[PDB]
Amino acid sequence: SALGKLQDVVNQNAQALNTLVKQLSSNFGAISSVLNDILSRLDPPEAEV
Amino acid sequence: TKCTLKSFTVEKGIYQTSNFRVQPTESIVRFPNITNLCPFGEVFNATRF
Amino acid sequence: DSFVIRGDEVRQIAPGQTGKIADYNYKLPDDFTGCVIAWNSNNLDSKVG
Amino acid sequence: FQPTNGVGYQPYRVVVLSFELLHAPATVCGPKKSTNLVKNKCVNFNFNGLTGTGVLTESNKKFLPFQQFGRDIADTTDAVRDPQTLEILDITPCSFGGVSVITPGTNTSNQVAVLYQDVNCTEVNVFQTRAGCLIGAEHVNNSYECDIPIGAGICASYQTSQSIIA
Amino acid sequence: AYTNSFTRGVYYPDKVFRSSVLHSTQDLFLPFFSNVTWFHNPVLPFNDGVYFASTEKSNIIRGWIFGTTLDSKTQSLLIVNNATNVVIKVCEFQFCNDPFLGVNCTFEYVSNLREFVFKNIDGYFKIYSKHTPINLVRDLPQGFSALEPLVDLPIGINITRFQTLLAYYVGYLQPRTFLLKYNENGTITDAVDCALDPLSE
Ligand SMILES: *[C@@H]1O[C@H](CO)[C@@H](O)[C@H](O)[C@H]1NC(C)=O
Ligand SMILES: *[C@@H]1O[C@H](CO)[C@@H](O)[C@H](O)[C@H]1NC(C)=O
Ligand SMILES: *[C@@H]1O[C@H](CO)[C@@H](O)[C@H](O)[C@H]1NC(C)=O
Ligand SMILES: *[C@@H]1O[C@H](CO)[C@@H](O)[C@H](O)[C@H]1NC(C)=O
Ligand SMILES: *[C@@H]1O[C@H](CO)[C@@H](O)[C@H](O)[C@H]1NC(C)=O
Ligand SMILES: *[C@@H]1O[C@H](CO)[C@@H](O)[C@H](O)[C@H]1NC(C)=O
Ligand SMILES: *[C@@H]1O[C@H](CO)[C@@H](O)[C@H](O)[C@H]1NC(C)=O
Repeated sequence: SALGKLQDVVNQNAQALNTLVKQLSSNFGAISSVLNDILSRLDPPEAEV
Repeated sequence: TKCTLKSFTVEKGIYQTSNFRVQPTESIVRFPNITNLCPFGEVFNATRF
Repeated sequence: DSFVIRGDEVRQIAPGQTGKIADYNYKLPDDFTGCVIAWNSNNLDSKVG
Repeated sequence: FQPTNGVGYQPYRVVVLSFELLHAPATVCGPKKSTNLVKNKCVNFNFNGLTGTGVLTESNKKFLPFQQFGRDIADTTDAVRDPQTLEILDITPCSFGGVSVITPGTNTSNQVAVLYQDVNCTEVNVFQTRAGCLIGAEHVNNSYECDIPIGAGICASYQTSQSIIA
Repeated sequence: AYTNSFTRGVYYPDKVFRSSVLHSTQDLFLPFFSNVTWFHNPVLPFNDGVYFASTEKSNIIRGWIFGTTLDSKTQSLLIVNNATNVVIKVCEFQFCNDPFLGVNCTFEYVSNLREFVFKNIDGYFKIYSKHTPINLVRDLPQGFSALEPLVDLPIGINITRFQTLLAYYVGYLQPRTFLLKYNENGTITDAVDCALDPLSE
């Protein structure tokens, strides 16, 4: 743990990236977090929204 | 680089302009083995109607 | 653009619509800009036979 | 029915197929055949319920008899079970990377070099560096002060009849 | 009677592989150290899924009945293991007052401690199971073990009540959040109920 600071820096960055990646799994109000499913399932007028 | 920087002249340096991505050469679709055919034979081929 | 359809198909004359008329007869763009006007013409286009 | 009847009086067998769709789970679907699978090539794939783009490779994992889709730590699909062949395929997303353009100032010259970041030189006077594939740069042994940084200790610059060197 | 459900009732919530990962998922689980009813063929509710467990030395317990009325008025699941053959039917069976065995059909299929999890979500009847040896009579064994999925019936019949066909234990799922530990081999080796205690929180 003596080198904590350095390790800490690394840790923080990783978490950030992880969080960013996890944001791809959120629907943000859409019907599905997967873009391909929305494209293939809905008609263009609503798939656009 | 000229267009990505919006200028007709570029200073010395290294710039990022686009992304190289290999495109998928063809498509593949995989589903389980087709079994359990609906018994349409028992209907269309019945001996008595 | 002038033509004649049946009443049930009037809904199909609109951007982002599907069906017989929309798919195979007259297709508007999804970003269509303009007006659609439809009126019954039973007195004019119908015949006893 | 007598066999000597005219067609209008001869018997015809009729079958009426009705297709009912209720608010209950569907149990009658059509074949939805499949095709062959290819490995070591970038493909757009659609397995049982999932779709994606990537390269399918022979795996090293031991999926359970009931497991279908892998998953990495960051909720990303990692491996799949082929529905027909009982083999587990790793999904490695197809190669990609930035295309950096190393240039001396256009004032001096118009010759340039191209660095494809983090790829082998096979998938594109070629230099394979830890930063990627560099094209148009003459690789020399003599060391000099860094002018245009590339990465991993490699720098490029325009030097003497004159050309770009890394 | 009542018994403690120490750490039992954890089942693979899907068919997704994960290695050396701590995953947080919310679903219907059996709360840790809760009460489970202990019996030595009463009809019980099926609120939101049922965890069922049996200790056997002579194969007394045979099958299950699920439904709403189970009196030939509406379809009802009947699952029976006749001594070599597993049979599942969903006919509108007319049941007896005490349907014991000697000491309109829309689907039909034919094929110590045992744990099963039956639940019904969006018209799908998930049946998870697990078998293990045991040397104990008077109570459930303390320990951890995961239940794999065995059957996913597309039956679509909504269930409210169920009954057994023959000591066993019955517990009722609740909508809790759990943390599951997947080892390198894809199997669940430990779980933490996220609402059990401050330390688990
Ligand atoms: C699926 O069918 C192919 C031939 O069509 C056969 O080689 C393969 O073993 C079958 N798979 C299963 C799981 O039955
Ligand atoms: C009836 O039998 C014939 C063989 O003579 C076959 O070609 C046909 O597919 C059968 N009908 C159906 C509906 O399968
Ligand atoms: C371009 O190069 C010329 C020498 O030919 C020099 O006089 C001029 O200052 C340079 N301009 C810039 C912007 O570097
Ligand atoms: C690039 O080539 C090296 C050896 O030539 C190989 O080990 C490496 O896996 C290749 N890169 C990729 C992305 O496969
Ligand atoms: C650089 O030196 C290596 C040996 O250290 C030699 O193989 C290579 O050909 C040399 N390249 C140039 C451009 O001198
Ligand atoms: C089980 O029931 C007893 C009384 O019947 C009660 O005291 C106890 O709190 C219950 N267990 C739990 C976990 O609530
Ligand atoms: C995981 O499986 C491999 C073989 O599939 C086995 O050698 C290994 O012991 C297993 N891991 C554990 C912890 O048992």
